[PDB]
Amino acid sequence: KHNMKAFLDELKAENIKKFLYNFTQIPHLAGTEQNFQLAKQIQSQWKEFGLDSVELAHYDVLLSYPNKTHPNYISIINEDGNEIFNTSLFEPPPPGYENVSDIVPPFSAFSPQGMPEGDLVYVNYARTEDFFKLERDMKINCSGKIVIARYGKVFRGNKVKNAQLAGAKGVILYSDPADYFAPGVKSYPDGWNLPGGGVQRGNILNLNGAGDPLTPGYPANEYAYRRGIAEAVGLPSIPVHPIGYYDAQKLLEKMGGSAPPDSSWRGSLKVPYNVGPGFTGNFSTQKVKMHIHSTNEVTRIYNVIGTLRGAVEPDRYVILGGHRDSWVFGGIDPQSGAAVVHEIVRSFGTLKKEGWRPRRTILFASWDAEEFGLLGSTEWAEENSRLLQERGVAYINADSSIEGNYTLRVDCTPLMYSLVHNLTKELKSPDEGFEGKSLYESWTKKSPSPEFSGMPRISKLGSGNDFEVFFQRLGIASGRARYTKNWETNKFSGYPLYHSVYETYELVEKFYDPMFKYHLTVAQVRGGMVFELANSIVLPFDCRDYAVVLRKYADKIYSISMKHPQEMKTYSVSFDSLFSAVKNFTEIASKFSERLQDFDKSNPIVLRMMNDQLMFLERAFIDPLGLPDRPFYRHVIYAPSSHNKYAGESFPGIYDALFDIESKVDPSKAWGEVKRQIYVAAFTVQAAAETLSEVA
Amino acid sequence: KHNMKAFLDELKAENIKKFLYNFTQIPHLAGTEQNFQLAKQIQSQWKEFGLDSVELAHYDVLLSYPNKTHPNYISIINEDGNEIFNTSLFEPPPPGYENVSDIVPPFSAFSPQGMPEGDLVYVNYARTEDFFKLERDMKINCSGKIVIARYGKVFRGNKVKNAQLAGAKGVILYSDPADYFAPGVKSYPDGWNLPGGGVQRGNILNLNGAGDPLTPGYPANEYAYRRGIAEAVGLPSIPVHPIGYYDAQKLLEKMGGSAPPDSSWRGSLKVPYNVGPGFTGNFSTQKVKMHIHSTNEVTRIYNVIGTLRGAVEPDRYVILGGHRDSWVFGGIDPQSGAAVVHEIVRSFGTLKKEGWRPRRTILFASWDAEEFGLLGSTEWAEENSRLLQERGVAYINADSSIEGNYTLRVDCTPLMYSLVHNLTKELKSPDEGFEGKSLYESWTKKSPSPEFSGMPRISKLGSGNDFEVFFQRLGIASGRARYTKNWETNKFSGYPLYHSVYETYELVEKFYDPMFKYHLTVAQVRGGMVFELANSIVLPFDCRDYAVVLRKYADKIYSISMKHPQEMKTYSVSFDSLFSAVKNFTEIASKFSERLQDFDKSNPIVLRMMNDQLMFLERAFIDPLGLPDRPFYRHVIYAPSSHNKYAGESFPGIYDALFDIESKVDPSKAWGEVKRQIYVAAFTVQAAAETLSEVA
Ligand SMILES: *[C@@H]1O[C@H](CO)[C@@H](O[C@@H]2O[C@H](CO)[C@@H](O[C@@H]3O[C@H](CO[C@H]4O[C@H](CO)[C@@H](O)[C@H](O)[C@@H]4O)[C@@H](O)[C@H](O[C@H]4O[C@H](CO)[C@@H](O)[C@H](O)[C@@H]4O)[C@@H]3O)[C@H](O)[C@H]2NC(C)=O)[C@H](O)[C@H]1NC(C)=O
Ligand SMILES: *[C@@H]1O[C@H](CO)[C@@H](O[C@@H]2O[C@H](CO)[C@@H](O[C@@H]3O[C@H](CO[C@H]4O[C@H](CO)[C@@H](O)[C@H](O)[C@@H]4O)[C@@H](O)[C@H](O[C@H]4O[C@H](CO)[C@@H](O)[C@H](O)[C@@H]4O)[C@@H]3O)[C@H](O)[C@H]2NC(C)=O)[C@H](O)[C@H]1NC(C)=O
Ligand SMILES: *[C@@H]1O[C@H](CO)[C@@H](O[C@@H]2O[C@H](CO)[C@@H](O[C@@H]3O[C@H](CO)[C@@H](O)[C@H](O)[C@@H]3O)[C@H](O)[C@H]2NC(C)=O)[C@H](O)[C@H]1NC(C)=O
Ligand SMILES: *[C@@H]1O[C@H](CO)[C@@H](O[C@@H]2O[C@H](CO)[C@@H](O[C@@H]3O[C@H](CO)[C@@H](O)[C@H](O)[C@@H]3O)[C@H](O)[C@H]2NC(C)=O)[C@H](O)[C@H]1NC(C)=O
Ligand SMILES: *[C@@H]1O[C@H](CO[C@@H]2O[C@@H](C)[C@@H](O)[C@@H](O)[C@@H]2O)[C@@H](O[C@@H]2O[C@H](CO)[C@@H](O)[C@H](O)[C@H]2NC(C)=O)[C@H](O)[C@H]1NC(C)=O
Ligand SMILES: *[C@@H]1O[C@H](CO[C@@H]2O[C@@H](C)[C@@H](O)[C@@H](O)[C@@H]2O)[C@@H](O[C@@H]2O[C@H](CO)[C@@H](O)[C@H](O)[C@H]2NC(C)=O)[C@H](O)[C@H]1NC(C)=O
Ligand SMILES: *[C@@H]1O[C@H](CO)[C@@H](O[C@@H]2O[C@H](CO)[C@@H](O)[C@H](O)[C@H]2NC(C)=O)[C@H](O)[C@H]1NC(C)=O
Ligand SMILES: *[C@@H]1O[C@H](CO)[C@@H](O[C@@H]2O[C@H](CO)[C@@H](O)[C@H](O)[C@H]2NC(C)=O)[C@H](O)[C@H]1NC(C)=O
Ligand SMILES: *[C@@H]1O[C@H](CO)[C@@H](O)[C@H](O)[C@H]1NC(C)=O
Ligand SMILES: *[C@@H]1O[C@H](CO)[C@@H](O)[C@H](O)[C@H]1NC(C)=O
Ligand SMILES: *[C@@H]1O[C@H](CO)[C@@H](O)[C@H](O)[C@H]1NC(C)=O
Ligand SMILES: *[C@@H]1O[C@H](CO)[C@@H](O)[C@H](O)[C@H]1NC(C)=O
Ligand SMILES: *[C@@H]1O[C@H](CO)[C@@H](O)[C@H](O)[C@H]1NC(C)=O
Ligand SMILES: *[C@@H]1O[C@H](CO)[C@@H](O)[C@H](O)[C@H]1NC(C)=O
Ligand SMILES: [Ca+2]
Ligand SMILES: [Ca+2]
Ligand SMILES: [Cl-]
Ligand SMILES: [Cl-]
Ligand SMILES: [Zn+2]
Ligand SMILES: [Zn+2]
Ligand SMILES: [Zn+2]
Ligand SMILES: [Zn+2]
Repeated sequence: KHNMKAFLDELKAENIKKFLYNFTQIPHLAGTEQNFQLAKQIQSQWKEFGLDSVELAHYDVLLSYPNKTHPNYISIINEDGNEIFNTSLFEPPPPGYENVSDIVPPFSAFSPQGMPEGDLVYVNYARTEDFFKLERDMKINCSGKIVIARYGKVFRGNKVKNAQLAGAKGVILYSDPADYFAPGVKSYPDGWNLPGGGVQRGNILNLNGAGDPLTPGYPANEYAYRRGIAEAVGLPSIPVHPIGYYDAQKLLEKMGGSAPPDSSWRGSLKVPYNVGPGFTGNFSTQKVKMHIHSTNEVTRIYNVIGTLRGAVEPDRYVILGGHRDSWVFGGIDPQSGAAVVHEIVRSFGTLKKEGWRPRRTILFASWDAEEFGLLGSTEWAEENSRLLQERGVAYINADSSIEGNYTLRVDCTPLMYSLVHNLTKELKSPDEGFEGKSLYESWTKKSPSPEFSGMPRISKLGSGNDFEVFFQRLGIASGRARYTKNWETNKFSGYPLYHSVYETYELVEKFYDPMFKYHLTVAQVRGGMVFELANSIVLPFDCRDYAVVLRKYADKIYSISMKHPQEMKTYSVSFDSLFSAVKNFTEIASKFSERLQDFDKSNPIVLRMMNDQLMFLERAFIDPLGLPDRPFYRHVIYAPSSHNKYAGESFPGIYDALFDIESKVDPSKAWGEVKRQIYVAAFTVQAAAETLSEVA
Repeated sequence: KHNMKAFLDELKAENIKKFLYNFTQIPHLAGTEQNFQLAKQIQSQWKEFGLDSVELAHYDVLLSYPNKTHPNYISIINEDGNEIFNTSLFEPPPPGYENVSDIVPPFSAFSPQGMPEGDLVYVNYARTEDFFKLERDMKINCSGKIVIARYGKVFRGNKVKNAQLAGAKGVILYSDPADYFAPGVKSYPDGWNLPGGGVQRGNILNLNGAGDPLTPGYPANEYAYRRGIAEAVGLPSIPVHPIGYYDAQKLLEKMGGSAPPDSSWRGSLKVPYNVGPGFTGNFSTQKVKMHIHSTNEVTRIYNVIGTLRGAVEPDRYVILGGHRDSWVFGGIDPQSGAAVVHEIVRSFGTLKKEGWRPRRTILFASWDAEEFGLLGSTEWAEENSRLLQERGVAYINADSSIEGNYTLRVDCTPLMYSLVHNLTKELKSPDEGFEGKSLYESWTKKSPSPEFSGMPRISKLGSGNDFEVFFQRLGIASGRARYTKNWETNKFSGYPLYHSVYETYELVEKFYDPMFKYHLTVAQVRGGMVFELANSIVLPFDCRDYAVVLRKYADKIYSISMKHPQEMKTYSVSFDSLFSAVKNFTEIASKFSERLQDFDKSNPIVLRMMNDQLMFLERAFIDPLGLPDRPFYRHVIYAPSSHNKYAGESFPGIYDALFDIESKVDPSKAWGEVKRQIYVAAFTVQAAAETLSEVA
């Protein structure tokens, strides 16, 4: 039989391993020849594997690269102008790769050029609350200072925005061992820890969903009219550069001024973690000088788009997408994901060669330039937005398959919760001690839901990956799954070798998943989801799961507002409309679910009508006007946090209107905007509910 | 049989007449008790007629009314402050209505309050080009002057915007006999001409599609958070008041200053039509004083929404909508339309009682507050936008059935051209001399297409009626039809008694359509369109008709740009991408049409897929970012003219970027914006084309 079991059984750990090796021998930086060659290889193989069509979709987007003959570095300079200490020009390459060409040195993509010189201020993680502590409690002014911040906790782009708004004239990002060196584990190549010379690459844009900085709203095609650089979206205004902890220790060790305000500001290096500004007495006339010469250049990128046409509903699309471009070798990010997508395509193709087709069309994507701001996925979605919003059933992301080896991680829309629970009950656990038990059982034991006994944790989608356009701009049901580390010891900074040269095939094969069993499990989850979405007669979405979370989110936002009882009285701030909308949603969803299981099974129009109601439910949460000053974040329930792009925020319009409201000079205006956002949210919830009512 | 002929044959002239009489005995001003009572009557009758459900949908919107105890008027004052001439407080009521209560006196809805006093400047029709002539050629400065403008040629709201931007401190609008007195015809009640005491009411907003000024984007429901009056959309900043030509003659007769620049500035009164400013020597110390005391007030309005549920595709909506509110009796506007809708509902209901149902759901609407800015239709569409954009097949408007008695007028989307041609070939002409001939034949003879022999004129949709939200915001295929006057003698100002107290049942029955045969013909056109849209197995849209007009519009916009050949060279302004998109659209549409007639007839999914492609084609022309500074005009092909809301403009983004471009101080910036709009238009055309490609 051609059923899900046939699909899942065809997936092989050994194939995933072979593909990962194949994808990680040379760098595949976006916009480079080697990443174009890999695109062409993937296109050719997907055709061989049996897809109906496989095309490249190219765009010309703004990218950023160091200058090969004018390297980026940071100095400590003395009062004479002599550079007495210089940061490294490159990470020491790992064993057997010391002759590999075209390893991009560490840099912060999209940094402007400059050679600012000044006194350091240490700003912890450069979070909003870190800057509050500096400016409001400690009275330290970052204006005209070079800030040094440790990576971790939030997306690095947010750190840069925060530093820029504090008046910094440059930013130095570094990896502290407190956040990137797990105790008792050896540095690469002898274990999975970050060495002192290791450096995390990564873009520092604040795009808010825009895609290519020069073409917001429209694809960067061959006739596109581009913004000038001065009107581009999301570019930082001050130079930024990342360093390792050997070099950071040399910058931090001389710091003077105020002591750290408490132990949450101290990392693990043998330095005091003084805030500054500037150095202690003997070194007070020394300064820090950045030298950044990177350039921004419009560069061609290539997405591979494979189609497996549906037998019954070819105008309904289920999308499995993940990126191909990497900072260097991409051993985990993204090729551990891409290898999984490759094996999923191979398996689906094996069924297709035997005469099977899915009910709905499946689209497979290998995205480019994800590392430079989700550019390839977003430009393609901009080009195809009309097709996607009328025909898009679901988007399953497929970046890194592993960030640890402890248990499963799933982030998705509530519409997929039931699907994920049911699928994981039918999959085998790969975990030690759970032989013969389901993945649902091991996952639930290791990552219990904070709210329901006997259920696993599923998180909100944040951002920082290629699902963003699909979910928060277009309102297509989206999800992601991978293996992760223990949620208890999880400090929200990722794996130590993230975006480092040390992220290699050997890292994965030696230290993460030698048998490729966690990769296989992730392939079964991502592939099983795509299979069920593309083949189930009734779309596998449960609207009642949205009703439950909406009440939880309404309770949460009300509880934030209720810290200001006087103001709620003065300005007559009521959440009654939102709770009423949520109650209505709950009632209407329950009645829709009854019809979905009571409806005449033999009637395909009632079926297609009900499937369209399910499909367009996520879509109903889109507000075409967007969120305030973030026109491409249109989902009213979920947006990336304004303080941390990686984190999802619920009722973001209301949350941002309430945030730090006690510091606003015009409380009448501020609370008026809270009330406006309550109205928008209540209306949107009710409108969404009404899409599930009887249609006439 | 229950076919279209059964539906059309059930329609009766005598019923339309009875309904028109019933709807026009008392005023039905939006927000008044009498218009609520008529809503309830219509609801009750639509239920009796056989609709499945009939509900009122209410909203609380900003309306505007005169002050009953502090009347609006204009004076000529002398240097002592004595008011030596006053304009009328009311129109002399027509015979037999001199005791009717609650006739709203003439006023300009949404005028602010004020008592400005100054010198008059006569500005012709207050069009953009009239103000160019004054300011650029004649060097007359309107700053701080009261402007007097004749009604006609463009929407009065545009006149007010133009006067405000010229620095006027008030506007007086009047009806010149040149524009509202047809030679050889008697004044009401002895014919259909405007008497000297007659006055045209009407709003002077510039909403650009926003709906209720206080709640742009969201319905004005019971928990709506409203803008303050200072941030409301579209309100005029200077007082405005309308007068008749007896009173205008008294204001114009003393005008001095410059002579009119040519005969196109002279109306038909026995005055010189001097531009001013101010009066001739003997009267130079006299001034004009306005006294406006109208108030803006949030007021409840009521739409009636009737549903006839579809038998096969109940989740597909065909909407027949027209307004109910009137300025006074509404003898033509809107009740000649509403009477037709009422008879259409009755006919459909007669078929329903015999066991028939349409294939798709039909929605019938009686909109409120159309006269105050399309408020009722727009708030309802805002509430139901998610349902409408996923399920809306088409919108047929049904305001005034007659503006003359010469021939048919149709304005619609190109998608409906074929439908209209085919339907009118099957309907009888009601015209004298065409007994036994088709309506298509009489219409084609009297109103020939300017472009194709043997075809009739069909215009672009402009705005100024309730289709605006459906078409230019939401992208639902829309159309309108009525009887009109001769296109040759048509001076684009409407019928003389427009928005006057004299617009009565007797006007219609005595002078326009004594046998109600033109009303019956319009009922057959509007109803026949709704019938075909709601019942045809394949939606009756021909995408190839869009391809033809797109080429015509591309040719037109290119020819505007080519008046500036040097600048096109300097700034490398190419229309190649737009022409390429149009060519592609043409090719893809032709191939889609072949599939639509070659497709497996027995396959309902291929049918529903192809019907969805047809339905969503209009939708594909929507840009979610809107047009520049007009976020609710989202259709890229068609928007209301920035100079005249009544007129449709093609490729409006490009047109407005080119308009008066030679006067822009930064030509590089101006031509850059032309190129940006070309890119947007070419992309949108191509994207629309791609929705008609094979889906996978
Ligand atoms: C969750 O779902 C429920 C439905 O179960 C919605 O309930 C509606 O709530 C609104 C707001 O409370 C109600 O609004 C009231 O409508 C009254 C008239 O209702 C009749 O007529 C209308 C059409 O005109 C019909 O739709 C309806 O079925 C009734 O037959 C008005 O008279 C009320 O206004 C008066 O009171 C208010 C408040 O004191 C004053 O401000 C006004 O000035 C005026 O005096 C009021 O507008 C509506 O009737 C309810 N519909 C029902 C029960 O079907 C919830 O709104 C929904 N939640 C959300 C967030 O949408
Ligand atoms: C109307 O419909 C036609 C299709 O019939 C569209 O034609 C496309 O037009 C674009 C723009 O001219 C073509 O773009 C070119 O693509 C080349 C590569 O194409 C191959 O590979 C791609 C995927 O990467 C496939 O999609 C394609 O089938 C081909 O196999 C590029 O190499 C070209 O770039 C080079 O030349 C340009 C111009 O000199 C330079 O600026 C570049 O730097 C570079 O040197 C170019 O990008 C595209 O191939 C055409 N598709 C076809 C024929 O299928 C029209 O675009 C469409 N009109 C509109 C308005 O959309
Ligand atoms: C995940 O798995 C659960 C458990 O199997 C699925 O829920 C079950 O769905 C079936 C099929 O719709 C339900 O069966 C129905 O039972 C009613 C009587 O109660 C009957 O009238 C119908 O004809 C039908 O047989 C079953 O009740 C339901 N079980 C539950 C909720 O416990 C669930 O749908 C799956 N989720 C997906 C596919 O997303
Ligand atoms: C308006 O009326 C015209 C004329 O009747 C309609 O066009 C006609 O549509 C029919 C039905 O699709 C076409 O018939 C087809 O002919 C081809 C062979 O040429 C055959 O393969 C198909 O099976 C089918 O019989 C007919 O050609 C076509 N005539 C034309 C274009 O002259 C038109 O569709 C109507 N418009 C609407 C409903 O909007
Ligand atoms: C720190 O580096 C500076 C600059 O050196 C250049 O850039 C480096 C990153 C690397 O590419 C070097 O090979 C380049 O010379 C050194 O300062 C320079 O020293 C040279 C030789 O003494 C002198 O002629 C230059 O003028 C200096 N340039 C500047 C800008 O000061 C410096 O010696 C290095 N410091 C240490 C401690 O190694
Ligand atoms: C023009 O009207 C003014 C104002 O009259 C008032 O408003 C009118 C529209 C109407 O409602 C009148 O009944 C009101 O009295 C006249 O000027 C007033 O004249 C009265 C009586 O002589 C005097 O006491 C008031 O102070 C005047 N008010 C003002 C504002 O000047 C004026 O006489 C009328 N002119 C003509 C030619 O009829
Ligand atoms: C990755 O795998 C691909 C596919 O097997 C290899 O590319 C093939 O290489 C052979 C031998 O050079 C050629 O004859 C084929 O044409 C290639 N097939 C393609 C591109 O589809 C590639 O060499 C492998 N890369 C590494 C680093 O092992
Ligand atoms: C317009 O027609 C309606 C419907 O026939 C009339 O309203 C009815 O009036 C009778 C007699 O007063 C009542 O018994 C009915 O209840 C009414 N029916 C309704 C409201 O559905 C109304 O009188 C007519 N108006 C005019 C001006 O003739
Ligand atoms: C890179 O730096 C070199 C030499 O220091 C300079 O000549 C060149 O212009 C720079 N390249 C770019 C792309 O800016
Ligand atoms: C920070 O520093 C600059 C002066 O260099 C000043 O303009 C700014 O206002 C200071 N801010 C505070 C809060 O002291
Ligand atoms: C892989 O799993 C083992 C078993 O607990 C663990 O000791 C090892 O550290 C894990 N690897 C990573 C990279 O976490
Ligand atoms: C209308 O005018 C009267 C008397 O001239 C005044 O008392 C009243 O306030 C005004 N009404 C409104 C609604 O402004
Ligand atoms: C028109 O009048 C005012 C002075 O009352 C002046 O400010 C304005 O610039 C004048 N405009 C022109 C074009 O003369
Ligand atoms: C109605 O038609 C007749 C016939 O041409 C014409 O004389 C009369 O003026 C028409 N009525 C109107 C209002 O145009
Ligand atoms: Ca773009
Ligand atoms: Ca509104
Ligand atoms: Cl992922
Ligand atoms: Cl109309
Ligand atoms: Zn990645
Ligand atoms: Zn990454
Ligand atoms: Zn009207
Ligand atoms: Zn009107």
